[PDB]
Amino acid sequence: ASQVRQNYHEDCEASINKQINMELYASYVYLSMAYYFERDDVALPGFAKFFKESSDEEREHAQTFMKYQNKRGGRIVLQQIAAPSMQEWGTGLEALQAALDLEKQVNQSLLELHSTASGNNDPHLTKLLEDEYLEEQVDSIKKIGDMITKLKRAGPHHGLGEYMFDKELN
Amino acid sequence: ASQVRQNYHEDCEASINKQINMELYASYVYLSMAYYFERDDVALPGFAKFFKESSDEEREHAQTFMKYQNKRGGRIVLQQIAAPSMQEWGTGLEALQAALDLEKQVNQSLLELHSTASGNNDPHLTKLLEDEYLEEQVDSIKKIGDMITKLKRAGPHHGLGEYMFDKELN
Amino acid sequence: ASQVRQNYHEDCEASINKQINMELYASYVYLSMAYYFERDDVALPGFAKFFKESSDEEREHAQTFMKYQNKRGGRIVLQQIAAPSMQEWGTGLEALQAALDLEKQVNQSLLELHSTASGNNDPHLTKLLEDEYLEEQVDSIKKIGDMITKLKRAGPHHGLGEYMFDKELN
Amino acid sequence: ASQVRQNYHEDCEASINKQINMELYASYVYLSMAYYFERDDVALPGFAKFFKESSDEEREHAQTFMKYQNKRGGRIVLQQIAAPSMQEWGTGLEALQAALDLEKQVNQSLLELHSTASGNNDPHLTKLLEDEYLEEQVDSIKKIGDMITKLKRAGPHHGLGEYMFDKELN
Ligand SMILES: [Fe+3]
Ligand SMILES: [Fe+3]
Ligand SMILES: [Fe+3]
Ligand SMILES: [Fe+3]
Ligand code: NI
Ligand code: NI
Ligand code: NI
Ligand code: NI
Repeated sequence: ASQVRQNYHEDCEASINKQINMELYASYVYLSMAYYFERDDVALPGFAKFFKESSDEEREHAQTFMKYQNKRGGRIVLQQIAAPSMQEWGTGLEALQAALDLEKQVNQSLLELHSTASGNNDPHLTKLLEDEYLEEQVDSIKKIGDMITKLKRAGPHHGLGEYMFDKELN
Repeated sequence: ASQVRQNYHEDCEASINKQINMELYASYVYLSMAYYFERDDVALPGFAKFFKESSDEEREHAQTFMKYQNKRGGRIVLQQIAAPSMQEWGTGLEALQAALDLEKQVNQSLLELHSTASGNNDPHLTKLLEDEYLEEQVDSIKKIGDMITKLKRAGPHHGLGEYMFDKELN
Repeated sequence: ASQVRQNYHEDCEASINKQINMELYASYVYLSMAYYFERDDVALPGFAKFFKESSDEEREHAQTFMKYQNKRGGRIVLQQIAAPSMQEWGTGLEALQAALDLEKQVNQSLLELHSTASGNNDPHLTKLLEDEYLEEQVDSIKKIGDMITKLKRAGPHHGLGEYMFDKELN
Repeated sequence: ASQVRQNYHEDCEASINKQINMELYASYVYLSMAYYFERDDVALPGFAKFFKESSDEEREHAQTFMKYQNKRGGRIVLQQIAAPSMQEWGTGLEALQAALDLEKQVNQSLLELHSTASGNNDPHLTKLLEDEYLEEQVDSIKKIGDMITKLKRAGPHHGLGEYMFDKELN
């Protein structure tokens, strides 16, 4: 085994590899949304910028797990990254609602990761998940929830409301 | 009695203690409104900021009466602060209308304080009430009145008008 | 339920609402002490400044729980804030000893909050309590303990010792 | 009569002339105290500085009434300034207690001036007394009261307490 490995269970190492793929996939989904909103027949530059940032952050999130894997002495195994579930995302509200549910799906995965780490008495992994992932995930879900509510107030259907709300995201 | 006390009637000292509690209560009401508007299903950041500032100011107003009480040689007596009348405040217009009526209720109390001070020939207390409270109260009522009118013009019902008007408060 | 709510148990949401009230109450107690020490017949400006800062911090502590409640999708319920247990606090030592016991009462409540969060497998809430409350609480108790010891050394009874020790707090 | 005089009653003009003399007298008393505390066998430089400032302020207070007299069209009449009641003032506490009672004697005179102005429907004179005299007088009495309390705590009798308290006034 690795000269550095200590108190690092095989199940946590495997779950990290799965979470790496999930972060890469979320990054890919947000990249799809980002350039969907730059289409000449969608033209929502604020939504495009918002999802491009989210795509970059999820790719950073995946790399933090990869660095973590190496730091604990595990071995990174990369799988294929699935095509995004959709290729057209509808209106801003429908993309936000899809993002909201993706984020809660990732949050579920992270809490199950924490349960695995807690069950194998790995306080270093539980600290990583609390400090770097579960905190950011709850804030993202709250931010998206706020945005959904604001967009519903401004007018969620392809109209002046969506046009004005898009400026708030720029 | 206090070595500093002079021309300070027991009725004014008692009315100040009542006004302290009323200011603390108004502060609590505005704190309730402030974090009501930060709910993921309300998401009016401008209203939230407006009421958070008002909550801070009313707590400052209470402390100015407490300093005043001590300066005149009276004794501060603190009572319980009642729960806010409501826990959900509806739309922006309904919160502003509730704030407008709270502010005029506080103004009434202050004018009655002035009548007590004037009836006991306390020009120092009448000067405090005119310079530090009655001036600020009239300006607050005018500001809130302006806002109510502006929000009714922009569209008071959970729509684009309320969304845009909220940006003016940010 | 809230679009953002996830892994947030009803018992934690209710305990947070109770802790909000306790923080508001501690803030009120420290406000009472603060302006007690600005009385013309007490005149301990250092103690007054120390308790005024503590009052501000406890009000900030309550707002962090309110933001937290909203972030997790719970609903803030505000109750009345009880009058402070006393209206006169004696000497500096007696106020510090009262503060010490209030702080350990709040610490007990927070550790029980952590037990509730830990029993419902809420690592996000346990992280909040460890990072933002239990750390600050232990440091506050140590600081107050140091001060009590220093004041007993300098001379705790209404004398030169209390007068000099008060300058250290300014 | 004066080309500028308007709504200025003879009783207010006469009472202002009396208050001018009282301010000049208080200034003289504080000058006596100031150089009493610079005696080689008293040597309280902090008390000396405190009373020298108070002497300067009371002389400024007298000149503000003189400017006021001229502004309203009255005529300044200056009387003799009595010798200070004492020539030796004892300890710091005894000088502060004498100052406290002089300040409340001046405050009484000012409130009676306000009653004269209010009885003759002179809102300009009542504004002067509230804004420039009654406000400063209450703050001075509170400050002196605080100092008396602090000096009694530190030790009012010719000892280390008075020596240390004197440094706070420097
Ligand atoms: Fe992520
Ligand atoms: Fe107010
Ligand atoms: Fe706290
Ligand atoms: Fe004066
Ligand atoms: Ni639609
Ligand atoms: Ni409506
Ligand atoms: Ni004692
Ligand atoms: Ni003596």
